[PDB]
Amino acid sequence: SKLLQYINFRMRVTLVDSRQIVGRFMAFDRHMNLVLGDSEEFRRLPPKKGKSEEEREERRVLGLVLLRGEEIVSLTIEGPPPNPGGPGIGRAVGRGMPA
Amino acid sequence: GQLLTDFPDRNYFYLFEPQAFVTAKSLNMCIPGGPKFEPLFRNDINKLIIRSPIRTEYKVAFPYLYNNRPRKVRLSVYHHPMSLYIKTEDPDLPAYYYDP
Amino acid sequence: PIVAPVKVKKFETLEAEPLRTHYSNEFLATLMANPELVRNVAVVGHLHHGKTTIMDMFVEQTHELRKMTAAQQAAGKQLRFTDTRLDEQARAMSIKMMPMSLVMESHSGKSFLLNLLDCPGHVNFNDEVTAAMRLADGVMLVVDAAEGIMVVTERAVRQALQEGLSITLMISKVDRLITELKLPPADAYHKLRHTIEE
Amino acid sequence: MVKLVRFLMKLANETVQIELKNGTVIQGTIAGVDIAMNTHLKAVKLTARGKNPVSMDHLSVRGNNIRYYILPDSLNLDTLLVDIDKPK
Amino acid sequence: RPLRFQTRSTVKIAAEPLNPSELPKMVEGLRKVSKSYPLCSTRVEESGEHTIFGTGEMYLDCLMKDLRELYAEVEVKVADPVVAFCETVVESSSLKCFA
Amino acid sequence: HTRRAFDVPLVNCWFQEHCPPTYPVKVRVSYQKLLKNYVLNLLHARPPKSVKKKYLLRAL
Amino acid sequence: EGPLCDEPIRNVKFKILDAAIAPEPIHRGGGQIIPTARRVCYSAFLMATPRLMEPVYYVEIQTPADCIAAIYNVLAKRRGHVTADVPKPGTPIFIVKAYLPVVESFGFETDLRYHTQGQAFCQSVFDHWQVVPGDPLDKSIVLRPLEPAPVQALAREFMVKTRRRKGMSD
Amino acid sequence: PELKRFMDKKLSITLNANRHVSGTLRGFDQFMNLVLDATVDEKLKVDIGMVVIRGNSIQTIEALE
Amino acid sequence: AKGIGIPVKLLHEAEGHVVTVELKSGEMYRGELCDAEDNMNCQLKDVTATGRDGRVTQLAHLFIRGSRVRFFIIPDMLKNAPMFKRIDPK
RNA sequence: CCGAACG
RNA sequence: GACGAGCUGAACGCGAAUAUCUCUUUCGCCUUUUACUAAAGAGAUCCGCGAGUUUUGCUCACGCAGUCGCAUCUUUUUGUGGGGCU
Ligand SMILES: Nc1nc2c(ncn2[C@@H]2O[C@H](COP(=O)(O)OP(=O)(O)OP(=O)(O)O)[C@@H](O)[C@H]2O)c(=O)[nH]1
Ligand SMILES: [Mg+2]
Ligand SMILES: [Mg+2]
Repeated sequence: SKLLQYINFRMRVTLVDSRQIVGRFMAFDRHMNLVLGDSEEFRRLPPKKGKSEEEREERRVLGLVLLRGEEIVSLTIEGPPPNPGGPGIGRAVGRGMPA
Repeated sequence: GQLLTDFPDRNYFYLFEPQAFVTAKSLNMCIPGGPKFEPLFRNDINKLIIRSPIRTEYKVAFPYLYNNRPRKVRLSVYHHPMSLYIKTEDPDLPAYYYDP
Repeated sequence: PIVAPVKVKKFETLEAEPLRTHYSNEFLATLMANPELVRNVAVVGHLHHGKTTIMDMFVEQTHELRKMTAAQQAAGKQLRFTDTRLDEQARAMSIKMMPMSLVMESHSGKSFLLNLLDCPGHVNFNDEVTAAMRLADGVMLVVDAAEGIMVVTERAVRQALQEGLSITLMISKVDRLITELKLPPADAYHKLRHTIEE
Repeated sequence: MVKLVRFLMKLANETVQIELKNGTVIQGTIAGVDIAMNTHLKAVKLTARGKNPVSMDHLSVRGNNIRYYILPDSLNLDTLLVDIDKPK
Repeated sequence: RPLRFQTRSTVKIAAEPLNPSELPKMVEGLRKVSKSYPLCSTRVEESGEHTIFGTGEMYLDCLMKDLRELYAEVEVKVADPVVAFCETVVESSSLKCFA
Repeated sequence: HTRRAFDVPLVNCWFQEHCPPTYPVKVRVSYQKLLKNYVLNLLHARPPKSVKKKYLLRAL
Repeated sequence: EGPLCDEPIRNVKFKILDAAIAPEPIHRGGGQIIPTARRVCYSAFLMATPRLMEPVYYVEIQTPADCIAAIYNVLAKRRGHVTADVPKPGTPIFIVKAYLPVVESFGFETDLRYHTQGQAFCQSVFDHWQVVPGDPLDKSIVLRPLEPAPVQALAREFMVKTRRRKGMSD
Repeated sequence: PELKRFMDKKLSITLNANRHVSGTLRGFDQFMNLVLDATVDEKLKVDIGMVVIRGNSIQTIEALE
Repeated sequence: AKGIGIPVKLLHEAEGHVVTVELKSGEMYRGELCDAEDNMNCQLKDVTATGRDGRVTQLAHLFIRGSRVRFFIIPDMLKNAPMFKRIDPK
């Protein structure tokens, strides 16, 4: 798979119930199982008019999580992965002169 | 084979391997069918008991138990496990066979 | 000497850095901190019946020591990992029991940390045995397929039941059935069955 | 070996659309489809149910939650339709 | 509870360091021998000599080897080996003995 | 590996397959001396050290 | 310790029948009877026909049929009781049960290998005690230095040389 | 399967659409069909006798012991 | 074994620890997993049930069908599995 | 064990 | 995601074969020295030996090639849908 290009790369997951999971990639199974390090659940609360959609999505911290593909719907990238000497000598020598 | 005459086991030479002879020379005592070696270096009766003689295969089979002043020796009579192989003779019997 | 030589004090010469294994340091550090993935086992048998070599095969499958093996079959001797003291070595004998816990694999893929304690099997070293046996709650009795039961086997078996242990049978050296004795497969079944029955 | 995932895995570098099971819309380029119908897309924009579009440099979508594919109008279908009966 | 062996140190040997000038390290050797050999037993008599107690041939053999090279480095003369004699009754005494 | 023909000992087995009691005295003495040198060349082969070669006939 | 060899007293009953005690505690501390208790032990056992005891190695000898006889031969020289010679099921080796005393085990594995050319290999473990033959306190036999005594004089000279080493008179 | 460790034990088996049946186990399959003795519907308070439940008809099982 | 992907053997080596189980229904299950299946059916003990309404309940044992389960929460201690380290670039 | 040179 | 026989060079290293020499000592031959004996040690040498690319000398040989940038019944990719309450 090309998600071998994607282990250690931080990623976000959508569930069928539309809950959000953000963690970093460790190991993947054929069944679309995933291993999320440093995972946290962003669950979308309904948008109460007068507030930004971006500023109150409920974050829970799950820790290390593993994801069963059956309810795995969509995956995206979130960010980057988090963080002869040779036979030469030089010696001082005058230059010889012919006279 | 007729020149080899027959095979050796690691078995047979329990006091005939080199180690036998190292223990031999280090104690100035030599196997009965074993060779000579001149010295490397150069006891109360009422209180000490003899029920059987300290023999030379004895001091040769445990050099530090049975000998005062043993030195320069490698190890002693340690035995290889017994070998339950006997020459199958005739090529007609099965490869795998019970020995009587 | 008047100037005493500064000698390598050749007692039992080990290696100068923790070796390469198929697991990490912190992986074993993990598997230690929870009792449900650790098994303590002493390994006992008669003299020579395969104990040291089985421990060595474990080492060979769970570590990184191949060029060691090349040095072994080039020099003409088979490896003895737990027989470390180069005087216990040169007698082809385990002299004093030595411990080792290896992170080994299950069929489930769940790695268990197994504390195997390679013991001497020669009778006059039973002392070592009891130590390891009061150390470990389980025991592996390695009885060699060829010669059946011997003294130290069943004496360590009494040691094993007296200290209330999980006794586990390892029929070692099955190839001596095939190659030395050449007993057919059926008589091999009879002999193996008879050894576990004994 | 079904005919149709046999057809779908040759959609490599196809700039196509996708409908999800719950009603999300995705327009992007197929970098790969595999035997499980799971697709990894490039040059993507995903627009959720009632949501603003958000663009993705790359995207992964499970074969099972796929509702359907919208293929290019420029498609030589009968090119990719041959060989589907061929076992390799 | 201490180790309750199956075996007993039934064999005994005498030990006299060839040089008495090194009987301390000798016993320290013996002492350090009493370090590594669970069945090793060091016993001093009215005779004053240190008798050492082992299972038999190989155990006393290798304890004498490690005493010679591992701990003391003092080479020691060991007499002929001899074992421990218990003292039993045949049938009960015919008179009651007082003290 | 192939050996040098004179490296190969051909009477070594006669020191392993051990003496039958049928050995005249001279043959027993000679067997004993041969088996002594045998166990000795076995044992104390002092591996000297690897100072590096000349190869006379290659140079010549 | 005990009186015969100051080696452990075994298989001995000490029955208290009488103690005429002084009534007040200071007449009957440890310093008054601890020697006296040891002296009553010494005396009460001494006149009870006291006998000496050996350890007996449980000797198990695996051996081919080729060597059975020499097994018996050397242990017969060393007073060992062979218990049986069980033919091993499935192999051509016979296990051999024997009881050979630990005294008589001195150099035994060696000589057993030596008169068998080594096809046999035996093991010995401590098995039990049993009584040294003869009369251990005896004087009716005045014995040889440097030569072994017969069966009839063992128990005698054995505790004798015991005492002589341990620092006691005969 | 670990259902083997449950043999002949009183259980609480939850099923699809929030249903509980509680009965001493009698046996299971590879498809995790379950046969129960003296099973009780915890909704309507009815002991429903010996039952078989389907595999995907098993959300969870708890052991009251 | 041959054929089996890494994360389920992760689940297996998680044996003997206390973990968390989220199923597709949304309730949380914290307990000591005894052992689990190829099909992610698992048995925990010392079970804390966190229902959809915050309900906290005590269950002695739990057998969880895997295709009922959404994800697992596992100690980062065990994220030191030999797969994790071995695959790792360093 | 065991033989050559020299003085 | 992939290919050697023979020689001389490699620079690193001592399965089973072992002879000679030097030195420091003891011992024995014993008039002396060589030439020796046999013990202890400490040192050399010889005759050989294995792997890495260096190619010299093929007299062999090659490129749509063996390999490329798990495939529908209760346990997995053929999901239980629909609505609506704070
Ligand atoms: N035929 C055969 N010989 C084996 C086998 N395993 C080990 N051996 C041999 O048996 C010898 C003795 O086994 P060891 O490895 O010493 O095992 P041990 O029984 O612990 O021996 P001690 O160390 O004396 O206790 C080894 O040197 C091997 O040659 C086996 O499977 N078959
Ligand atoms: Mg002159
Ligand atoms: Mg002159």
